[PDB]
Amino acid sequence: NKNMADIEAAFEGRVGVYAINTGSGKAYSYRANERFPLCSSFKAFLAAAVLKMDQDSPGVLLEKVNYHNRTMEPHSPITEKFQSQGMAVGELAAATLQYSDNGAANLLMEKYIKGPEGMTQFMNSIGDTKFRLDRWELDLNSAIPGDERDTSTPKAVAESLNKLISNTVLDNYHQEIFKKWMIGNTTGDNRIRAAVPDGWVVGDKTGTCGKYGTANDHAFILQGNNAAPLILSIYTTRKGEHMKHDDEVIAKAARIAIENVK
Repeated sequence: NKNMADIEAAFEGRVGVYAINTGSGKAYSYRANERFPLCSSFKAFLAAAVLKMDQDSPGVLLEKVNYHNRTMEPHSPITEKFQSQGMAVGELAAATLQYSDNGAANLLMEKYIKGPEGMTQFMNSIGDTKFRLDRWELDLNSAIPGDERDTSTPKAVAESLNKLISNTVLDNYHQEIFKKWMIGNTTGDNRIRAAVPDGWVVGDKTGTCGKYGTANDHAFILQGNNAAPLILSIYTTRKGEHMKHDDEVIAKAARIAIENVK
């Protein structure tokens, strides 16, 4: 435990890790049941909730969403690009996951998921008793120490991710699309992915609150030959509002987690 304690101390903050090898059951926990801010990491689950709506009602993914006159949230690279002609629901889901698109997240929670409460209800529906989304983008990023709004735990995030890819509420078709989106995420190259051996396929979703040095990443990792996935979930925060987060801390934590469950 010396490695992770030393990393956390030098980070001058809190590091939470949960990892599990879903083939062997070997797990690793470091502050795994403590709460940390979600930041954008909920957007992976939002995309999964949208997939579930489509599984219940085939064709939802292909519905057009029009938002011509909308004031676009900061950091909406995809939804801003396509505002003129709208976007399909599935395109919004891919964009909110793979580019952390804020407009796409709020559009999906305005028109399909029924707000942060609906997002929380989806997570409750898969047995996650820790997840809570309370606010919209970008207010949910305030990351105020001690505030449990818009938080979960590393373990709950890991367990819920595993449920979405192990035949619980998503069928094979919808799991395959979810996995494709995660594998195609564009924002995680310097976090969990930086610790993963060449050839192992990684799907992940990051979060970066921009306050209190708060950042995170969660992922499935496929060692190959259809081995059961490793699940990694890494959350961080710091005491001072203007402290920076540290991608290298998340990558170092990931290396230790992988070593301890592989």
